[PDB]
Amino acid sequence: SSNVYIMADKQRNGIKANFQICHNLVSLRD
Amino acid sequence: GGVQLAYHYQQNTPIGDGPVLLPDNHYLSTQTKLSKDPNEKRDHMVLLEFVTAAGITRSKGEELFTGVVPILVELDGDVNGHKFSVSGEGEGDATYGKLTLKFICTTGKLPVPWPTLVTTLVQCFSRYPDHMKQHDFFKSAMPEGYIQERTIFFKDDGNYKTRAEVKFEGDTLVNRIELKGIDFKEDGNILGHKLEYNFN
Repeated sequence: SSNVYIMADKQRNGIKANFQICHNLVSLRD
Repeated sequence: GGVQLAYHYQQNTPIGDGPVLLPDNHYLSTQTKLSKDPNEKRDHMVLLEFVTAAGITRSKGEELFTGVVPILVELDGDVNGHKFSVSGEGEGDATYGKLTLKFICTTGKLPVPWPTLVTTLVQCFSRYPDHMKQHDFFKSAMPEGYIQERTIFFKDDGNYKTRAEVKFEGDTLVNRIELKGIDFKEDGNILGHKLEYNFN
């Protein structure tokens, strides 16, 4: 379960968001 | 560490000039389940997603989301010169923060892993709890919609830059996306398709 952190961006009358997605690697490729 | 990190920076701007809700600080909690249609020969992704706003203990647009709303998604992509197009259809039930969608690569083989496109491929379908209604920017910008822009940095690899227009076309919520991807390593985890088909 990811978490998208949202904050107002008053200048653009909108929002800003920042977050980290973690993609799992398959095994046996390294 | 057995994972590929993708850092997302996002900004959203209303298309119309009418009133919108500017939220207090909070977050969306998103769970996603990826699957395949056994009878679908094309390269594709079936997605079931639930999103809930959270983080606070405590406009006319949200009225448009009280029932099941049909969704259309169209993406035009260019990653390291590899052109591709994706179409999606499905529906959203914001009452339960619920998305059900099927996406198809209409140009043949998708040149990147499906999970790397999940975040790009409609946060207006998030479930905002009752005590959090006044923080739902996404629905407040409807029906005129919003522009969603991101840069996604894949650590030790390339980046996606996306611009999307999310708005209503009649009764249908539409996500139109242009994606540009650059500086990817030819045998890295993205272009080398080294990612598990799932999403946590």
